Amino acid sequence: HVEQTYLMIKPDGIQRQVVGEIISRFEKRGYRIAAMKLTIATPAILEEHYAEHKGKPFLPGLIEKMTGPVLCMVFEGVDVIAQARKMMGSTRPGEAAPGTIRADFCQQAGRNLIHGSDSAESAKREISLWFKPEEIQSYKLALSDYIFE
Amino acid sequence: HVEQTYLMIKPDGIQRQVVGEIISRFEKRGYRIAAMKLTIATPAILEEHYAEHKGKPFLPGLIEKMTGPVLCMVFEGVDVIAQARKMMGSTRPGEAAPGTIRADFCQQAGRNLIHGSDSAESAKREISLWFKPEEIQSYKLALSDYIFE
Amino acid sequence: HVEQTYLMIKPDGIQRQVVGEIISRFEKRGYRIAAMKLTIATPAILEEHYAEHKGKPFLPGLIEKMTGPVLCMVFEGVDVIAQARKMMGSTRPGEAAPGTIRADFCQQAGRNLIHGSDSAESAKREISLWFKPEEIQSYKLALSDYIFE
Amino acid sequence: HVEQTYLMIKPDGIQRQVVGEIISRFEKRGYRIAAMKLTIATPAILEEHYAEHKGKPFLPGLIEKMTGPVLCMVFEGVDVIAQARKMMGSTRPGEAAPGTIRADFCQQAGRNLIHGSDSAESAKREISLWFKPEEIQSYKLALSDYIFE
Amino acid sequence: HVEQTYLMIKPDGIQRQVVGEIISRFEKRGYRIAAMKLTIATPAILEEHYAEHKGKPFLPGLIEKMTGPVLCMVFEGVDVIAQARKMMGSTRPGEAAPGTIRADFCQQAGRNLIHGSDSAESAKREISLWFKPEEIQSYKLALSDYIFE
Amino acid sequence: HVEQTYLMIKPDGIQRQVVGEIISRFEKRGYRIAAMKLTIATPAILEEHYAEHKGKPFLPGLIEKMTGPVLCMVFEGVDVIAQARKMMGSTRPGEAAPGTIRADFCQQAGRNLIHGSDSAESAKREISLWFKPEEIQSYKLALSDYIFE
Ligand SMILES: Nc1nc2c(ncn2[C@@H]2O[C@H](COP(=O)(O)O)[C@@H](O)[C@H]2O)c(=O)[nH]1
Ligand SMILES: Nc1nc2c(ncn2[C@@H]2O[C@H](COP(=O)(O)O)[C@@H](O)[C@H]2O)c(=O)[nH]1
Ligand SMILES: Nc1nc2c(ncn2[C@@H]2O[C@H](COP(=O)(O)O)[C@@H](O)[C@H]2O)c(=O)[nH]1
Ligand SMILES: Nc1nc2c(ncn2[C@@H]2O[C@H](COP(=O)(O)O)[C@@H](O)[C@H]2O)c(=O)[nH]1
Ligand SMILES: Nc1nc2c(ncn2[C@@H]2O[C@H](COP(=O)(O)O)[C@@H](O)[C@H]2O)c(=O)[nH]1
Ligand SMILES: Nc1nc2c(ncn2[C@@H]2O[C@H](COP(=O)(O)O)[C@@H](O)[C@H]2O)c(=O)[nH]1
Ligand SMILES: [Mg+2]
Ligand SMILES: [Mg+2]
Repeated sequence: HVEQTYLMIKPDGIQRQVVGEIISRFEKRGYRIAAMKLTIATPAILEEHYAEHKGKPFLPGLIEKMTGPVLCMVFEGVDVIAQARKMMGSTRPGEAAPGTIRADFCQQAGRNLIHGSDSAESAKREISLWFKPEEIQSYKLALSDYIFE
Repeated sequence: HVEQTYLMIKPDGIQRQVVGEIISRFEKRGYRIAAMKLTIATPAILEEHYAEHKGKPFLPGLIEKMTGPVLCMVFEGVDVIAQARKMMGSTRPGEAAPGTIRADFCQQAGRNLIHGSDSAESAKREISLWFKPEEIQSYKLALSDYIFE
Repeated sequence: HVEQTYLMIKPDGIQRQVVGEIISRFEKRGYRIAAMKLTIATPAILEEHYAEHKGKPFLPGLIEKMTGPVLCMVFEGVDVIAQARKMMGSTRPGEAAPGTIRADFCQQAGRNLIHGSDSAESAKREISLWFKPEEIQSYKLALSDYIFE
Repeated sequence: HVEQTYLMIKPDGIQRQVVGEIISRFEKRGYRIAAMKLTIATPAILEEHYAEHKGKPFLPGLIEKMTGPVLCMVFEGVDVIAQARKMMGSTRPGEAAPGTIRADFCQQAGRNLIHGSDSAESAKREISLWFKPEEIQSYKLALSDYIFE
Repeated sequence: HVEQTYLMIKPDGIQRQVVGEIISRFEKRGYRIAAMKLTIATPAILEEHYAEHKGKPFLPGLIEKMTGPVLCMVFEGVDVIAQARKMMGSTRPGEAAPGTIRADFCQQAGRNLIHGSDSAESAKREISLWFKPEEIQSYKLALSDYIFE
Repeated sequence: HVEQTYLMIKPDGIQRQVVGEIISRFEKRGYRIAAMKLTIATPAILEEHYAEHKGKPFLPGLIEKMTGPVLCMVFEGVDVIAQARKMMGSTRPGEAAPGTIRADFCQQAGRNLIHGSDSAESAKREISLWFKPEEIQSYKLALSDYIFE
């Protein structure tokens, strides 16, 4: 009854040195780290990640902002795809609810700290793009009996 | 002009070792600790606590999950019965607002960390069930002039 | 593309010793401290600060509550006037959204920790009232490239 | 291989509203809450608590400062009697090591936030003074396999 | 029985946006903010501040690093001159004790976040240099009875 | 003038869900994340990691405790090998200084949350064991001018 979502800390999260705070927010709910890797995003991989936006006039500047260190992550939990989006908040930080990552940390959409999958189909596509199968780890949280009903 | 409400940290709050964090959230608003007791909740007392659910099909499992260590608490403040419910958030953590206890810590309704009274009537009944009158402590917060208008 | 707002920690924020926590919430979004000054507010400056309420029955007691230590602040950021208001929350803490300053720290409107300008015109007026131009400091945040689009 | 120690938050800890923060420090090490009770300490019980200081010139003032709300606590862990003393720090906050409770929160010995048992013998005596045996709760922490070797 | 010390957040503390965290550490002990002002340090004022080091070969680069925004502060407390130095930790962060500001935040002496007076004579000299008399505020903390013995 | 050290969060750090808190402690000093990978440690790689203990009676049980999820990390900074060891604290949590990871989170050596390289030679060896060169990411922190001399 759990699912997995792809979450990626963008270069502003790395450079503002809030990686640990971001991870703690997801651990706090008992979400399980199933995969985690630091890499440097490149244009070719970002073009695939943002394939839906191919040709749009904002894409080159988006790719420029995203070319940098990122933390690739997979978290597992109940309804975690939708819940992670809720926790990140609106794309535009000024519209995001107090208590969300983007409202608490950010000002503008082009520097909004973190990416998360928007659907089950996107999560599968994004996890496959950024991770190899060996990098997804299967284990059980010891506090499961107190996290899940 | 203040009220008192009954708040109970459920066994998942004890076992996940977030008792202090929960207490701090209520202290942060200048709510006063009027009573506090660790006990182990048993089926007979839980039957009385959940008396409104007598006969319902979910009550046996509810009593099972709640059989365990709990922290019984009474907090005092302006409108604290309704306000503590707002702070806990929706019964379902997935529906609760970011910034609430259940949204920040939990995933499912059956493991949602904390109980709080839903009304003046329930608060009076619940305080009387879990505490003797001699366990309720009266004192004044030194910062009262800066908390209350 | 940034603006500046006037934020003032009221005597209750000073006395409850949460100045640092308040400042940290604005720093966390990459808002820039452009001015900061501890002073003891006088009725004379408070009458002008609250000029919009001249002749109202609540004004004498309001000035009385505010005659004490305050931290005058100017913060700079994108949309910071409206955003700081959002972060403070509703005037009445009980109506404010979880995750806002007033909801997280306070109980009643008369002791709601902080003031922030309510509009661009009010911000200009309030900054000029509490600060001389030579007290407003211009510098660039080193993380600007990761905060702004 | 575990021990139990008596820890008491003194009236300054209650009044400064740092109870949760104190509890969190002990929970953070995987120490188990075995008992917890808010009460108001009275001279007669404090006379027994401080029996070793019978007849000393400072005892009357010590009893006066301690007359007030307190949080009685029992924590269980490996070597927890000595370890809780290390965590509290020196009696004089000005001599206590950074990172200890008294160094982080306090200024003077007479307002040093917290009491903890100084030995196995004192722990047994103090637990018996402030708690009846039926108030001491036995349960196992779900994360025991990752806390204890 | 209290004294006052001059503490100054250096430009790295401003630019790393840890001002609020620094202030919170001193508020946590019940130290009173007696003065606070943001300014931009200039070579002429820094030459007076660092007058003891006139002519030394490191001074020009020190002044270069310190030319930037700073937060001037006066904190009041028992033994606060010595205690603030202890809380900052060793000049060289690698030698500073865990739990001190410099150990927790910094790497090298040339970027060690904060300055504090080394003596009563230095505190008077530094407070006079960076503050006007009007900027030092006299008021009493409401929690005094629980901070001071 | 910086170096790199190998830091590994052990299965207890994963299961107690304090990964974010651990990372934040190193980020707080301006240490740079150069590599990061979640994996499940195998006896084969653990035998090599712990090669210095081949033939000792504790090694089988050590490998057993460590066969589980781990977060492999490389952090970069001035003197970071020795400094990270200082931040971890003594092997035995009860001997570790307050404010260190082991003293703040742990009770016993066999469950002490984290591993760090003990020397420059061990760091080079351990980085090479757990990471391929292509996994080590080179980038500059935008705050470098405020972190380094
Ligand atoms: N599965 C499950 N559902 C619950 C539990 N507690 C409440 N619910 C359900 O959650 C819904 C939302 O709760 P409400 O927001 O109405 O208090 C209710 O209609 C109830 O059926 C629980 O412990 N487990
Ligand atoms: N349907 C359903 N409702 C529940 C369950 N547990 C609790 N509830 C509802 O949620 C309310 C809040 O639960 P409490 O926090 O008091 O345990 C209860 O008073 C009851 O109305 C459950 O297992 N199933
Ligand atoms: N009715 C009423 N409104 C107030 C009072 N204090 C503040 N307000 C309202 O809230 C706004 C915020 O002003 P602040 O007091 O936060 O600087 C005021 O401009 C006014 O509209 C009060 O005592 N009574
Ligand atoms: N003024 C004052 N001194 C105290 C208090 N408690 C302990 N002391 C003193 O502080 C010294 C240091 O305490 P120790 O570190 O020996 O436990 C003792 O010799 C004792 O005289 C207190 O509440 N007030
Ligand atoms: N001289 C002195 N010692 C004190 C005073 N209060 C406490 N102490 C000492 O400090 C120890 C720890 O104090 P507690 O935390 O138990 O109140 C006491 O057992 C006693 O030895 C005081 O007012 N004066
Ligand atoms: N005697 C003993 N020493 C150990 C044990 N585990 C770790 N150590 C020591 O502590 C060091 C840290 O290794 P770690 O286990 O933290 O990766 C080891 O290289 C070894 O010196 C153990 O089970 N027994
Ligand atoms: Mg306002
Ligand atoms: Mg090690």
